[PDB]
Amino acid sequence: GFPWVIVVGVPG
Amino acid sequence: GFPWVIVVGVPG
Amino acid sequence: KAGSLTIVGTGIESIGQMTLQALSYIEAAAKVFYCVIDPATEAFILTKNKNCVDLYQYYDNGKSRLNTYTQMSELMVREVRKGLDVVGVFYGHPGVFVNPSHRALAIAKSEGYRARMLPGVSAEDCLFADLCIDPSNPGCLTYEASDFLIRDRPVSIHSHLVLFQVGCVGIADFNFTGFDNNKFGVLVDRLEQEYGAEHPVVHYIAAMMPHQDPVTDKYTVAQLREPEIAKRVGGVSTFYIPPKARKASNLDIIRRLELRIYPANQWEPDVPEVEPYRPSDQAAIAQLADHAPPEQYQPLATSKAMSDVMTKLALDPKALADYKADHRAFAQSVPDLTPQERAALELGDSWAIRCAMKNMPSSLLDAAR
Amino acid sequence: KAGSLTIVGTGIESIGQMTLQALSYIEAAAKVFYCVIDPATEAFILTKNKNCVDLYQYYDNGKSRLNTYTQMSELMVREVRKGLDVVGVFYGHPGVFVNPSHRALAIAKSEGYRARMLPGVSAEDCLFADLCIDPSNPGCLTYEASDFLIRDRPVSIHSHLVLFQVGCVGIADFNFTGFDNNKFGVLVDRLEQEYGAEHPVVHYIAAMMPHQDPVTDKYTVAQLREPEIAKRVGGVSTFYIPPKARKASNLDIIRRLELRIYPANQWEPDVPEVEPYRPSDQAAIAQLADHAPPEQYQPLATSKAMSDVMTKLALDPKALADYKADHRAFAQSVPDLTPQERAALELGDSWAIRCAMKNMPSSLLDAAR
Ligand SMILES: Nc1ncnc2c1ncn2[C@@H]1O[C@H](CSCC[C@H](N)C(=O)O)[C@@H](O)[C@H]1O
Ligand SMILES: Nc1ncnc2c1ncn2[C@@H]1O[C@H](CSCC[C@H](N)C(=O)O)[C@@H](O)[C@H]1O
Repeated sequence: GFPWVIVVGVPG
Repeated sequence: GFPWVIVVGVPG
Repeated sequence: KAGSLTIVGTGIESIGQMTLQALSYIEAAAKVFYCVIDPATEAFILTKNKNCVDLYQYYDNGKSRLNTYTQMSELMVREVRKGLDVVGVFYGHPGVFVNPSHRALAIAKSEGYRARMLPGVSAEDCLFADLCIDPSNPGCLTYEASDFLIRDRPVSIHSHLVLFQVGCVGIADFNFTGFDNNKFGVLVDRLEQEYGAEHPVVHYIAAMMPHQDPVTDKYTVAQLREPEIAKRVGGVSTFYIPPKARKASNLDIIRRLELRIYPANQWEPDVPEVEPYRPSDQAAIAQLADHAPPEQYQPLATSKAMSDVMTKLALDPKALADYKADHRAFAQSVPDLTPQERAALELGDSWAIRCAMKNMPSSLLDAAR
Repeated sequence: KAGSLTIVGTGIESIGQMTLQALSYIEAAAKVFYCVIDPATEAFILTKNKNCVDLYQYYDNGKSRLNTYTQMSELMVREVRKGLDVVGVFYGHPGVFVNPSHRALAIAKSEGYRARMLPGVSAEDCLFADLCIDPSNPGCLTYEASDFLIRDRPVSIHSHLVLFQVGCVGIADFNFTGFDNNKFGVLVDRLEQEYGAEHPVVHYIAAMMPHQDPVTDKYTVAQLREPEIAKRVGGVSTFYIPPKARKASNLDIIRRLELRIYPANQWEPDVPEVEPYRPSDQAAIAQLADHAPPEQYQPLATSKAMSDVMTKLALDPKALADYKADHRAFAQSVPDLTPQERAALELGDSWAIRCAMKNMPSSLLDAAR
């Protein structure tokens, strides 16, 4: 059921 | 004291 | 100086992929901050420590993840500055595609506090287990999907490719009902350019719960444009792109060194069948009949007392802190130890412990200086 | 059909880096085969199961490792064919630079037996924790040192490089008193060619024992020719080669997507100092004062009974086997469950379990179909 636990992002 | 437990080798 | 930060991992699959050291550090912590996905893992953690805070609540719809990550990182560092032993908990490996852990430790370190990351089982660790591949053969390139696109990072058609965060191409923010991943097609274009329309791409999702099966669905690069297929990719989707070809061996390097292995990589296209039981395999197995341990092989020869104390040091961070502060003091006080066991503890080094725990052959010892 | 093979890992550091699922699978096994380095880990394993065999005894001086690996792989498969539930145990991750695990599973699978690898904490997992790096930033290339040389595998000066088995370049065999690693200079030549004499190389050895410190010694590529330095490399040595430069961002890809992070990689040469508390960081932290959990945030709201059973499924492979064979049967029989908890178990899917364990906002639910 759409799990979304993103713990990093890149330049933007 | 020189531990050596290599569990893979490559073509050779 | 008072105050420390230890970041640990839970692994990917619920509870069971947490290491013993992660669990013991959680129990010993003054204050725990966690970011996990499944609520059994969360409930498990709450049984282990009174003072937990869920970091997941610092995410929000339309809220940039950098904000969330600064906030997570600051909540941990603040309790460090109050002199507390703080444990941070992140799903998987706390340092693999995780900003706020590296962030909180670098801050803690730059202000002179004890600052440690314990490793854990990553999604890539799971990928290798579940898809039955070995990074070593034939090598591994690992990228965040968007960084891959934005800095035009080189692929190798002769080595494994692992792509994290394929479910949020270009997305700097967060939403509790996921995202469309409208820029997905952009990745699919880069893959076709580098590998080609027919080239295999494995959609990998590691089971999160003990009873569930992984997703290990192979698609063509071109199939990823079908809406029905593209929509199966989400926030916990990882892509594995196998090699397109074996790479010729180098003649010059073989000389200087004075010179397929089963099993084949099953996700590789036009992969030839590899024989398990070749002659050298059959000869290796025939030897088992008469096999004795070689002379220099050193059997375990230890005691319940030494076994118990070496377990305690690994599992009881209080036992470890005593030992770390005075080897000889600690050793003297452990009951039912042989002098050889006490001596090994007083020295601390791997050789001494091996000599005390193993029946060392007269041969190995000889080597010495 | 009767008989199964499960391969698990112990992690790198003694006992503590074993996962809970690894430990429970070892306890439940009919026959255990292990290949670990330190004897505390070995002694620990022997307390957990009666029927263990040390696979380390199938190594020998001058004996080709392929022979050893075929022999290890066959000893496991044979007990599988007798109808037994066999657990193999390898240090670290049982599938990361490990032939005999992949070998034994592919054989077990090709003869129609249940065949599973559980992931574990690899040396690369430890490397990331101990050297404070993240594969994601700026990407990771991982190779076996000799395969790197022999197939002339491409490096990226803009991404992390990890080299396993730098202590046995060109060596197909084994020796209980290690090796000279005479072909080491060959690797050092390849590194200078690709990175240059002054470029940093980190000599990484993860602490094996709880009380020990890692080796994280930086050298120049040129320093690796000094005999005193080269001789410190051994069978458990891994090299980390940081990037030489940040890679320019791509103008074209930024457009299609409609568009340093702290901390800096400390092993990178001429690395600029990165500010932790920039404005957006200061603004993110100011928000903490008035922060409430967002509406769509879903707090844990579960019971001791549901917590206990979800823990059992993760930690008790017998509990799991019942559940896997009949969800509804298993759920009916668990005591002190609410209907909502029983229902979630009967369905098995992550959403139902999340609804039963979390206080879901009216919003998230709405999404539905
Ligand atoms: N169950 C799962 N199966 C596959 N990939 C997963 C996963 N859970 C997380 N990931 C990967 O991890 C990304 C988030 S980044 C966090 C990674 C985590 N620290 C780890 O150790 O793996 C996801 O976008 C996906 O690429
Ligand atoms: N303590 C340690 N520190 C650093 N690298 C290590 C290590 N123990 C093993 N390795 C690496 O692993 C190689 C053997 S291959 C076995 C790897 C193991 N399955 C894992 O999960 O990591 C060594 O040559 C070295 O490159």
